[PDB]
Parts: sequence; C-alpha cells; structure tokens
Amino acid sequence: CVAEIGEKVFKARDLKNGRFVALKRVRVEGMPLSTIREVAVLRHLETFEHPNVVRLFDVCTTKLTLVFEHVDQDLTTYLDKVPEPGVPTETIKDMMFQLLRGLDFLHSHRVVHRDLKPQNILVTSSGQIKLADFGLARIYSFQMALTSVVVTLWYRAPEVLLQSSYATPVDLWSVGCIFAEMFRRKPLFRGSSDVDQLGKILDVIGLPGEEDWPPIEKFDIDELGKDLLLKCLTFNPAKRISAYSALSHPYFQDLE
Amino acid sequence: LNRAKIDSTTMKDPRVLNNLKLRELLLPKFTSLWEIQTEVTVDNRTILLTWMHLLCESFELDKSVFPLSVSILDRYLCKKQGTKKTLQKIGAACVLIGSKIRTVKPMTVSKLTYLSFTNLELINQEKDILEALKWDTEAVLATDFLIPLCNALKIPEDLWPQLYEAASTTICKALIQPNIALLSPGLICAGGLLTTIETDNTNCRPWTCYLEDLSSILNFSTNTVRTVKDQVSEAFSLYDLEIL
Ligand SMILES: c1cc2c3cnc(Nc4ccc(N5CCNCC5)cn4)nc3n(C3CCCC3)c2cn1
Repeated sequence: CVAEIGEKVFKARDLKNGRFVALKRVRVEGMPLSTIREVAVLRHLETFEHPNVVRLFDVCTTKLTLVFEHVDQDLTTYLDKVPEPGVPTETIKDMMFQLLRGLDFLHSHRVVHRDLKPQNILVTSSGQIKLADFGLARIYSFQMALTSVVVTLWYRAPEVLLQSSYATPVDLWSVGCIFAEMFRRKPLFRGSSDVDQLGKILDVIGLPGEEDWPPIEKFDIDELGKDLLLKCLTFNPAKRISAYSALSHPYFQDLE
Repeated sequence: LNRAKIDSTTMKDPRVLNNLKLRELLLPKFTSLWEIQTEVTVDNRTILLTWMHLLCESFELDKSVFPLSVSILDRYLCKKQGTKKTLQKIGAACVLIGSKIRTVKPMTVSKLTYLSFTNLELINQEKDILEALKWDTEAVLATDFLIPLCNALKIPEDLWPQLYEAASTTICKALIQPNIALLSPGLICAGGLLTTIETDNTNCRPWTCYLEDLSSILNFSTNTVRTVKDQVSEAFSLYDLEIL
C-alpha cells in the first residue's frame, strides 16, 4: 500500500505485474451489508464488461480486503485542477455521454446507483468515465421497502428529501447536478440540512404547481445543455428524463 | 418504510425483459438437484426450504428474499459438502446473506440463532458460503420477471399491485419443492401469473389467452408453458408446515 485516495481506500501494486490497483481494506453481524451488496452487483454484471463501471478483482479475509482496478483520478481532483477556463466545452459533452451510458447500462439491469457524486465518478488518463462505490446500490424489484437515506446531501434528489419513495430518477437528478457542476467547477447546491438543501434547490427550479406535488444560465452553457439540465432537474420525477431518453436528446448528436 | 412504485425505466423498458432472459443464462442449469451430495437429500431440502420460507414469511421480508436464498443455497451445495446436522446452519446463513442484499432491514444473527448453533458458527458459515461462491451472490430470481411479464402481456397497469402480491406468494411456496428448482426463472414466474390469474379471476382475459403470448415472450413452446403452470400450481398445493 502507498497513498490513500478515499475516506478507507488505498493504492498499491501486485506480485503478478508493479501495476496500479485500488485497494479497499473494509474493516469488519457478519460481513457489512453494504460491501456484500456492492460486490454482489459488480460480479453479477461483470461479464457484460461495460466501459463505464470499474472492475473488481478479488476478495479475502479480523480484516477484509476488496481489490479493484486503479484510475488516474476522481472527477473531484479533476475539476479542482483542470487549467483555466476549466473543463473544455466538448470534453464536458463527452463525459456526460459516458455517464448517461454506464447508467443506461445499470438501470436496464434493474439496478439503481444511488450515490452519484464527483467523489465517486472516476476518470482514466484517456478521459473515460468509471462509476464507483456501489454501496447504496441494489436491484429494484416492485413494492420493495426502502431506507430514507441515499446520496450525500448535495446531490440528493427532491422526492428523497420529501421523504417520498424513490427509484431510478434519483440517478438522473445527481446527473443533472454533475452536468451543472462540470461547467461551473463548484457544487451547484450546497445546503446544510435536508430542509436547507431542499431550499437551495427550490429557489431555482421554482414553485412546482398543484400537479407536480406529492433564468438558469443565471447559475457558460449551450442552449442545448440547458434543455438537458432542465430535463434532469424537472421536479416531478415522472417527468425527469431517462438516461436512455437523454442519450438520444439533441445536445448529444454531434459527438465522437 | 415506503415502497418502490412503478418505474418505466425498470419495468416498462422492453430491454429489461430482454436482459433478464440473458442473465438468466448466467446461472448454469443444474444437472440434477444436489448432485455433488453424498449425505443430505432433496427430502432434507423441502423441509429446510419450508422453514426458511416461513422464517421469511413470519418476519415480513420482501418477496424477493426467499428466491435468492434458495438460489444461494443450491449453488453453495454444488461447490461444498454439508452434513445432515449443519444443514440448518447453512440455510440460515443463506437467509442472512439474501436479506442483506434484497431487503432493507436484514434478518439479524440473533433472530436467526436464538431460534434454531452459536452466533459465531453462523457468521463463519456466512463466510464459508461467501468464499465458495467467490461473492457472486446475486442471481436472477423468478420474482424478477413478474412486472416485466405483466407489461409485456399488456395487462392493465393498475392490476399489478394485486397480481404482484398474489403471484409472488404463489411462486415463493412452489420454490420449496424439488422439481421447481430445475425450471428457468422466467418460466417459474410465468406459471405464477397463470396459476394466479386462474384462481382469482382477476379482470384479465382467462389465463389460456396468455399462453400463446407467453410462448412468444419467453421463447418456449405453448406446451412448456402449460407444463410449467401445472408443475407450479402443484408445487403450491404441496405446501405443508406439518412437514417440519
Ligand atoms: C472501487 C474502485 C475505486 C477507485 C479506483 N481508482 C481511484 N482513483 C483515484 C481517485 C481519487 C484520487 N485522488 C487522490 C488524491 N486526493 C484526491 C483524489 C486518486 N485516484 N479511485 C477509486 N475509488 C474511489 C471512489 C471514491 C473513493 C474511492 C474506488 C472505489 N471503488
């Protein structure tokens, strides 16, 4: 092990190659609910080898070690040091694509990744998206019970805050928030409580009418991103676009 | 605790049914039930499965916790030998694991031990099943198919809550029986709906009007569908707590 890259997520080499890997030495009711969920999903879907989801290599066991592929940096470090004027125009269009791609993946396998944050999203040297930390992730069957605590404060979709039942649109919320943060290299919504947070939001999207209840350039964006971003932050979650419907939207048609 | 409601992405997207069909092919079809087994038998399973189901029913767990535990258990019992004694430790670990995955409030070690081996032996047995399967624990459960099959069948969306409750229940009890363990998740599920629609007389078509389309949808013959219905209804009917 060398230098920590996550609060505990290490970084080391191996006896096979001194190649780069990420180590997650999980400190252990038996095995923590979350890591069992995380791994279970990742091994379930792994043979599909999707471009946009980190690979896992092994597990072993008192202490526990969880071994992944290494990535250059998290999108957090990226945005915090990308030469002015920050992430370029089209690099932005591109990572939005891969994000919505690895998330079109996921949802189609009835999986929801409800912990979408730039701390979690990864970026390989070649500038490719790798989604990580699948602790809060699980298969969505129907009529199944739900905790009331997913996503870090700043990326939490409304309806979650409103203590309603969530679903997939929870992923698209954070997306149209990371879409936002990317342009303006700082978190778009920075509350302090579930109620402050619902405010920072509600004093932007505006007052949802009686039907949707259980300036935006204001906050350097294309005319087209600003329909996508509005589509991913429509209050009503049965109105929020789907990653599939979004991948096809006009903001994207000009692309590598 | 609030419940997952309809989600077009996750239930009405046609490629969800497709991908279920696919990942269904990632659990290699069992040759015979518990082949690798020298001591315990299928008889020993219907019992333990019956306790397990009850344990899942009595503690009000999500409908998809018992299919996963049955899946885990069988799988573990291809790659490891188990005694007639430990056979209960094992099945109690499967519920421990399966709950942690598919349900928001897991069974605990206390609840699983206080009524049954020690609090450590069980944990070590969670370990042993975790290793043996190399932590590849999730699976495609017969339960996963109900709603996508309801969408596919153009069943009026508002009949889904009752049908989900009825059929997932009929399904889970069948899964106790041996001969249901061979059938493919999609098919076990199709039987569920038909066995159910027949019974309740839900405002659908009559069930035979879903046979030729469930054929189309799952890609089996209208005979395999009928047999899978019959087989399932029968396995339902074979439920008996006094077997314990
Ligand atoms: C599985 C695999 C990974 C993984 C693989 N590579 C990297 N690479 C990486 C990230 C960040 C940094 N920086 C170092 C200086 N401080 C700022 C950040 C450098 N390298 N991070 C990974 N994570 C992280 C998600 C959030 C926490 C752990 C994973 C989580 N699960």
